[PDB]
Amino acid sequence: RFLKVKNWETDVVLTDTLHLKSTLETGCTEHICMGSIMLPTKDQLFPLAKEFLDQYYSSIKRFGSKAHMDRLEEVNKEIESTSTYQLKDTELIYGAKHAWRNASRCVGRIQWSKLQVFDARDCTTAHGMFNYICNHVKYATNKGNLRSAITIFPQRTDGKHDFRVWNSQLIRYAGYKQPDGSTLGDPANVQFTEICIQQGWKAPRGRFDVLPLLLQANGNDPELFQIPPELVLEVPIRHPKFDWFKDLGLKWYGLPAVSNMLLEIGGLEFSACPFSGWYMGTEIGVRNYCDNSRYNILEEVAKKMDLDMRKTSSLWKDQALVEINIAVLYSFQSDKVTIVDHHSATESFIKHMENEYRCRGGCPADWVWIVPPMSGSITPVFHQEMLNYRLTPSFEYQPDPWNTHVW
Amino acid sequence: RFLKVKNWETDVVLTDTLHLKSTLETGCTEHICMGSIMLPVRTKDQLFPLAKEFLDQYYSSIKRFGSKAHMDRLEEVNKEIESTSTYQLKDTELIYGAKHAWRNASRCVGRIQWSKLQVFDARDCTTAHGMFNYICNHVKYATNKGNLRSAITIFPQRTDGKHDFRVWNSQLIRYAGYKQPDGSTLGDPANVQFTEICIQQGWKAPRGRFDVLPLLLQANGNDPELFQIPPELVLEVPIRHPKFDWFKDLGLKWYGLPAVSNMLLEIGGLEFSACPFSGWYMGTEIGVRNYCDNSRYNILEEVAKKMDLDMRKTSSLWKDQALVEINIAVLYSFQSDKVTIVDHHSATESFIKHMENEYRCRGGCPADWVWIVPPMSGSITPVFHQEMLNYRLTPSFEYQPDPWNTHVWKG
Ligand code: HEM
Ligand code: HEM
Ligand SMILES: CNCCN(C)c1cncc(CCc2cc(C)cc(N)n2)c1
Ligand SMILES: CNCCN(C)c1cncc(CCc2cc(C)cc(N)n2)c1
Ligand SMILES: C[C@H](O)[C@H](O)[C@H]1CNc2nc(N)[nH]c(=O)c2N1
Ligand SMILES: C[C@H](O)[C@H](O)[C@H]1CNc2nc(N)[nH]c(=O)c2N1
Ligand SMILES: [Zn+2]
Repeated sequence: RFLKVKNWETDVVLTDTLHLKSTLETGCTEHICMGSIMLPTKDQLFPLAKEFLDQYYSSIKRFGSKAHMDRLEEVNKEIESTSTYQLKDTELIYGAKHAWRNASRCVGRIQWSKLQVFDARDCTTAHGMFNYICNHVKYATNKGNLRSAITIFPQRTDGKHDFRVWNSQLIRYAGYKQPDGSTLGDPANVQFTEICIQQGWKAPRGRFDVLPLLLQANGNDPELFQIPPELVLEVPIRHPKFDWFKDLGLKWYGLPAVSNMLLEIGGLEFSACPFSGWYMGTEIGVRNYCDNSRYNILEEVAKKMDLDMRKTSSLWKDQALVEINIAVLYSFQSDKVTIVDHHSATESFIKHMENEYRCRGGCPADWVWIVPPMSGSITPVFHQEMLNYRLTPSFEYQPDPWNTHVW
Repeated sequence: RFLKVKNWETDVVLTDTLHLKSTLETGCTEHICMGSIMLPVRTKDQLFPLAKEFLDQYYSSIKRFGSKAHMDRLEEVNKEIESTSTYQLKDTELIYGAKHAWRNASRCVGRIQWSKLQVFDARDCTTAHGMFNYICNHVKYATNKGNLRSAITIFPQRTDGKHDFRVWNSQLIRYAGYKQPDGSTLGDPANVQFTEICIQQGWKAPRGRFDVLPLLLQANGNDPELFQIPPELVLEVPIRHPKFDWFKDLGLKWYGLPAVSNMLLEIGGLEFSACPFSGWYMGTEIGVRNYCDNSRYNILEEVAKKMDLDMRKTSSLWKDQALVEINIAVLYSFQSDKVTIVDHHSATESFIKHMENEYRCRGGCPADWVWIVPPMSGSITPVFHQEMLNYRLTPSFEYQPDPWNTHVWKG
């Protein structure tokens, strides 16, 4: 019941007490581990509020204070009368930071306390949403010196008035099915692209077209907006040694900004809460560029390098992989757009993890997601035992709105 | 109950029913996943159901379930258990059992080969000298002049836990590690403790970087005894690189035969505490882990220096670049010397086919994603994108305590 995690590289052992505050289910049982599975009322509401407010007031060394009791009382009143309650600005900021802190699949959590929270709870229309998102994008981008941010739209009420950003990220490239049977652009975005066209977007049918935002306010029908092109910072990809690399015509956007997740704080649900940080190189170079079901460029790069692609054992894929990832990091650095390599990031996460165990009694971490998609065992996280469990406040997955939306 | 797994690269969905036969625990609960945790004397009471479960499976597998032969065998074992407190497996059951322990090994990417396993029955062995002989024969047969063959040698099962057969080595063939007074390590740091035990037991250490350890063999609960595997039986491969001529001068080699010797084989409730097994290497085991772990030979820097990579910032990915060249070298060297080896692309691709075949024919394939995914180039191998279900089936291979912590010394 008091769990130990061992680092097999360093022999360092940490004791986890924090997991006993866990609440949501893991998908696992004593008979079966689902660790590798990607997606495993007033009565209900007040204990959630209380649990949250208890931890909030503990964090400000005011547990059991009158102001603590007062707040608890006030919230209980409000839930009883109005069936929901409103978070204080302080509570909202605390909650959003802790959702990030609790994100077990995020390697970048050493940064968790430095998050800029934009309160967009006063937003009522999709136009309003668009303005808030432009401001987020511009703030977070900061001319390439990226700053973590989250913009938080009105909370769920009855479920029939949800705010939703239909896009999975604020910034992504379109994907088009060709008559050639092939796929043009990002294959991961074909369906959403269709919905944009369906909703009237005039697609330029290019390879790196920035998708428009599809914004839904107050449970109304979603509307289309185009992010001002001058606010979308992009990095052309070149290689420091290979002059030919630029001829691939590759580029990527600077701002990773997740927009389809649900923020839960104190039992309240924020269905529209886009958040952003900065990229770890492998996200672009390994996954976005080299996944078979993505831009899938390995072969083309390999050919340009004149590798023996006859036999897997020449490790031509591994060689091209490295070079592609070298180019990504080099291109971002050259353009002064913030980026972190997988060595630096995983090293930071180890130190964060030690800080968290020391100051919080633990740190929930999903090893399957934390270990980078290349060079796994030469990063310190590979040798680090981790315990995965769910703490709230939290970011959750939610269904794509087009399967949900009564038009 | 039905469980589905999805491959996120291909969208192929498989349905697992085999997990319904799962037995032992995972370490996980509804509240906590311990999927990345490395390490999560028996009464007649518990024994017969375990025997029975096993024999029902064996008899189903040979399409003789419910047969008189099946029924007589259950009867025979039941009686032998109530008479003698244990029972002996038929040779057929032992072989079936050993193959299935491998088949069930959720951490093994090489399981496409599971039905091809040479089983050496050493249950008649009584002494450490006898164990040495059996192990030499296993090594010679398995090595096969570089054309490696999978094999397992099975020594007598546990009785009261006071007469265990144990191979004290973690692998049949491994290199000594020596801690120096200046705190540096000569040879393989992983094997420092065991090397020290060998030396204390009388082993004369050459004290070089690649000294093959002696066997430390325990028969029938007696104190273990030292034996040197005949050098001519230990196949090794000098590591060179197809393009970089300086790579040979790193002075690296490795042995050809990976042979785990510290695990416990459970079959029908019986416990085989000494059951060394061997196959052939996947390149990354050597090129990534053995050579490049900071806690092992740790050669990344020396290699990267010689390639003259920019080592001033990790962002140059000098470690990644050197890592690849080393793994190219391992594969090159083994192939050149005609010693069996498989790259991580081939091995993971074969595993996916095996896994799918298993779902279709067996109703599932327990697999530990954390172990299955190779330690380099994870997501450009198909296993990375494959959801897996980890559970425990018997017969199985299990961890056991290192014998030096538990052995009662006779003296
Ligand atoms: C500031 C630098 C950051 C870095 C380097 C970073 C890094 C990463 C990486 C590599 C992943 C795996 C993503 C994937 O493979 O798709 C991830 C996931 C995640 N991150 Fe972070 N992140 C950062 C900031 C943030 C922020 C600001 C938040 C929230 C406020 C956040 C919350 C999450 C969540 C919830 C996931 C899981 C996503 C999912 O399950 O799909 N991250 N992060
Ligand atoms: C024939 C070629 C084989 C290949 C290429 C192969 C591949 C692998 C690899 C790469 C690992 C991970 C090792 C590590 O990271 O320490 C492993 C583990 C394992 N293998 Fe296989 N293997 C083979 C044969 C066998 C055989 C013959 C058996 C048993 C009869 C077996 C049973 C196991 C078990 C029980 C593990 C888990 C080891 C542990 O938990 O420490 N394998 N295998
Ligand atoms: C299963 N993933 C497919 C969709 N995808 C590529 C994706 C999913 N989930 C999250 C992200 C972005 C991850 C991320 C987020 C933030 C804030 C920073 C960062 N460096 N990466 C991307
Ligand atoms: C605890 N981890 C380090 C111990 N170690 C190096 C190790 C552990 N477990 C297994 C092996 C050898 C793995 C193996 C076994 C067999 C039969 C074939 C193969 N290719 N690899 C080595
Ligand atoms: C902590 C973590 O479980 C540990 O480093 C594991 C990860 N996956 C592994 N996978 C294999 N094949 N072999 C290993 O030793 C490990 N080590
Ligand atoms: C099946 C498996 O869970 C899936 O491929 C996971 C593996 N680990 C991952 N890790 C990260 N960071 N991101 C991912 O999308 C995935 N995909
Ligand atoms: Zn689990």
